[PDB]
Amino acid sequence: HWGYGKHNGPEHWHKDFPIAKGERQSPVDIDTHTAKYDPSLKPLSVSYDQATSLRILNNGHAFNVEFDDSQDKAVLKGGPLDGTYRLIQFHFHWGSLDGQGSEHTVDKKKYAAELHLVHWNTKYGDFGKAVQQPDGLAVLGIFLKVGSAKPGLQKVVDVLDSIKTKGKSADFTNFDPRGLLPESLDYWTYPGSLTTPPLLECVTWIVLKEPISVSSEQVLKFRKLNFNGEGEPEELMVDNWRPAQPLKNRQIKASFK
Ligand SMILES: NS(=O)(=O)c1ccc(CNc2ncnc(NCc3ccccc3)c2[N+](=O)[O-])cc1
Ligand SMILES: [Zn+2]
Repeated sequence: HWGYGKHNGPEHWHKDFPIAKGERQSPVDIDTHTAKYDPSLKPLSVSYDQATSLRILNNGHAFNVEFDDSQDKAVLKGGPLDGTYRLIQFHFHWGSLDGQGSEHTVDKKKYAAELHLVHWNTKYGDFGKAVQQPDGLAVLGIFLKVGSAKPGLQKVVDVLDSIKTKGKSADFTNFDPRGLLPESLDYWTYPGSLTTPPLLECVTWIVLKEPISVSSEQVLKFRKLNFNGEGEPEELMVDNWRPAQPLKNRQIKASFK
C-alpha cells in the first residue's frame, strides 16, 4: 500500500504505521553549526575486505544489493557503536532531478541521492530480531553529488536494466562496497529510525560528511528503474526519499572539527 505518491507517500504513512509521528524518526536535517563535536567519539571501523555480495533486487521501493551476513565478513564497528554490526544490504534513495533525492539534508541542502549501508548488531542474532531493539541497526549514510563518475558504482549501474520492474532479481556476486566510500570517514551520528515502513526506531545513524561524486549518466540509469511490476503501467522509480522529520530532543554529534 505505502509508496512515494500523492495518495500513498510519506505524509500518509502514519495511518498504517503510527510511529511515523514518533520521538526518534529519520531522516533529519543536520544543522552543522548546532551539531556538538564529541572528542570521545572513535574513528569508524569499516571492515569490508571479505564481503560477499549475492544478489540485487528491485523491491518496488528501491534496489537492494544483498550480502551473505551468516558470518562476520563485512562489519561496522567503533565510531559511536558498541559491539559489531554485520552488513546485510545497501540501497539508495534518489530524485527526479539532481537538486533533490537525499533523505538527510545538511543545513537544508539536498543532495542528488543518498546511499544506505544497512548493518545489524550481532548481539541480536539476526536482522529480524535486531529491528525490535533500540540499538539493533547501524546505518552508514553517504551523500551522492553529480560530477565525475564513481568507477566503483558502474557494475551496479550496468545490471539495472535486468531488474527494471518490481520483484525482479539478478545474481550479483563479487561486488566490492569499498568502491562506494569517500576518502574521509568523518561523520555525524544520532539515534533514529528506518526511513521506510515499518519506520522502526532501531537505528544508530552514522552520516558521512564527505559526499561521493557520481556522473549524470550513472544517476540517469537509476531513474530508468520502475516502481511497477512487469506488465503494469510504467511508473519511473524517482523521488523515493522521505523528507526531514522533527529532531525533537535529539542531539547530533560530530566526530570532527
Ligand atoms: N532506508 S533505511 O533507513 O536504510 C532502511 C529501511 C527499511 C529497512 C527494512 N529492511 C528489511 N526488512 C525486513 N527484512 C529484511 N531482510 C530479511 C531478514 C529478516 C530477518 C532476519 C534476517 C534477514 C530487511 N533487510 O534486509 O534490510 C532497512 C533499512
Ligand atoms: Zn534507506
